[PDB]
Formats: sequence, structure tokens, C-alpha cells
Amino acid sequence: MKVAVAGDSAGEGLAKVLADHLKDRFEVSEISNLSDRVASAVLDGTYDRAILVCGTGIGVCIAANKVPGIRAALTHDTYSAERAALSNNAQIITMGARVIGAEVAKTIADAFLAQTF
Amino acid sequence: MKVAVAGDSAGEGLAKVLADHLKDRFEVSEISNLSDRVASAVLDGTYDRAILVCGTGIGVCIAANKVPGIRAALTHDTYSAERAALSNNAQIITMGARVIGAEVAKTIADAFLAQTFD
Repeated sequence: MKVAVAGDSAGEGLAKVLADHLKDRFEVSEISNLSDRVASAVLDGTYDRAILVCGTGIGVCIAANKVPGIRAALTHDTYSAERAALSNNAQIITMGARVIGAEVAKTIADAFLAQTF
Repeated sequence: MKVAVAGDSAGEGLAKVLADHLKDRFEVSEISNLSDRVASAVLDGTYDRAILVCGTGIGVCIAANKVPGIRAALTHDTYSAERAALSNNAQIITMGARVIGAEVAKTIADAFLAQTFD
């Protein structure tokens, strides 16, 4: 499965951490308007799922959900990450690098991707 | 200032707690499809802001952001609650009653509404 991981200036560092953590189990593209570019690539099949990382995750979640056909979930715990897939069928999850820590972030990415696939 | 508070079946209990917490400092309407109706009532000026509560907060956040002109933020900490107002100018915040506890939820509501108004 193809997973895009992207971060703005605030979230680029955690995005790289997440990309490296996922690279052995998924085909990861670390591709750090951002929500628009990544959402369009999910819609046209370039990626199956995406993880967008900013300061809080709020702005990218709003912007991604404004793309028709995109469902984006801000996920800051592993239960919500699983529900984002099983209940909301989100293609995109978002996180805030200034809000949660890197080890929790990795468990959230893993929990979402294990359920959506 | 007029604040709608609404929950689905999973969020109704926490919505009532939040409405009771806020109703002395704001003109609170406790309501409890739901996302769209409340978001539209915020958009048309019936309410100034809204707090939507469901199981995780994700579904009501998705639905509200798909109303043109509405910005909705899932806020599970007080920092993000202040950012929802100050950075994203969100009219709506959402919470998950199965995810956070009621005392943290009250502080989140208070932190959002303190910044979104003057």
C-alpha cells in the first residue's frame, strides 16, 4: 500500500520520523495548499492513504475535508486512529507535531494503517 | 454570545455536562444530520459558535467542514482549543465523549470560548 507523509515547516521533522518508521511495511513517499496537493494525489490514485503533520493538525484537517471526496481525521490517540478507518473510512489522518510526541505519533500511524488496509 | 451544544447518542451525556457548565456565561442552546443542522445554524447567525460531541469527534468534524463557510476543529487539549479560535478561526469545535474525560472537556470548551470572543 502507498502512503504519502507530508509536513509543513512545523511538522516536517515528525513527518520524516513517521516516514522512516513506516518505510519497511508500506511504500512511503515523504512529500514535504499542502492538503490540496496531497488530497488531489489521493483522489487520482497516486497514494492509497496520507498522513499530514502540522502544528496542531487542525488546519490541514479542515483544508483536506474541503476537498470533495476526501475524508480526513485528526487522530491524537490510537483508539481514534482505528475508528478513523473502521467508522469514518478516512483516507487521510492528521496530527500536530506541537501537540503529541513522536512515539505516540508512530503508534497512531500504525493503528490507522493496520485497520484501513 | 450564543453557543449551541449538541451531541449524538454517544455524546449526549457530555454535551449536557458542557451546556450546564457554560449556561451562566453564554447564551447556551442544548440541542442533541446533527452536524449539518447545527453548522447551518451557526452559518446563518442563529448561534455564534457550536460545540459538537460524538464518540470520537471525527465524524462531526468531517461533516461540519463540508458545509461551505464553516471551519470545525476537533479539540482534545486546551492548546489546540485556543489554536482553533486564534489560528483557524473555527466557529465549531468537536470532542469525543469516548476519548476524553468530562473535566478536560470543560477546560477545552472554556479555553476555546475565551479566545473566540472578546
